Amino acid sequence: MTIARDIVLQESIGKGRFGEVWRGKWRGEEVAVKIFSSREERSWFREAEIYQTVMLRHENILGFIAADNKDNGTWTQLWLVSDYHEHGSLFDYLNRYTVTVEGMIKLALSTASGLAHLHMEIVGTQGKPAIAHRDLKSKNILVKKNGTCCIADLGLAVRHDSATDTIDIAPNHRVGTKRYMAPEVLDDSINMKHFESFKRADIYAMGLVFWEIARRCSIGGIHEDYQLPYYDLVPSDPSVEEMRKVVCEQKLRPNIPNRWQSCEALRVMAKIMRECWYANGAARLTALRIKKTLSQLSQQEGI
Repeated sequence: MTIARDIVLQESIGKGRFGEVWRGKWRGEEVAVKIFSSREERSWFREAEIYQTVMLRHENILGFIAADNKDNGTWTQLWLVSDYHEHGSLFDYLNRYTVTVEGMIKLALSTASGLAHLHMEIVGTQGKPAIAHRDLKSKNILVKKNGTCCIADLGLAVRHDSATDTIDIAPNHRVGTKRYMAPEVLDDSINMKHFESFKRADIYAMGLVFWEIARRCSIGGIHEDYQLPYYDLVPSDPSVEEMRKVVCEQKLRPNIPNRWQSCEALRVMAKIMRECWYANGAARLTALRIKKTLSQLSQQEGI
């Protein structure tokens, strides 16, 4: 099996909420290593616990390898090892490149497939609880070499037991990225005693990610430049109050350009976005419904 002792760190590649991400080499293979200090044990353990959930593995969820410790002789580092994806985040990918219609659908479908897998409860002996992400954003999705996505940063996730109707942790309010917070999270009206609330807040965030991808879809050399959702309405590093005034009070959502109505795939994406963006979480599409719509679209396009 893969163990920390056999891994050599090569390059710093990112900073998580807590813990730094490194590219490393293990038995002639590149891996990603997230490193936490001893004082970040609760965060490291929670992430190891989520990643070790029964039946979690899916092509659109970051592939977990091992939770380990490494003692350098002075202090102990807590490690989480996972698959390495050279392209980095969907945010990085979208800033660097434009995508074709086929490219856009692959990114959106793979994101929705990963989310539907997290959200779905799988019954049976090797059963999987339903899981809500709570920090979905383009900076937390990684892009693979084949042009498909995988959801990363599962540290803030919440897991549900449907039989006893319980959540595995006592969740704190407004934990994620402010820019991507659902309206009910921004105005703290979210009912955190009902698990469906967390899945519905993830859907809103996915609609924002879909908008980021669609902007980069190039047809006849025509596309928009890269932007974060609400780039036109809030400052860089927005506060909860700044987001709340825009999303809850003024009821604004990222702008849907005119050029998206001319393309069938762009019309389907724009419709999904609007149906992720209702203020009431119960009115939103489910990740399963979105996966089904994008699967039919990919089939008709011959992707």
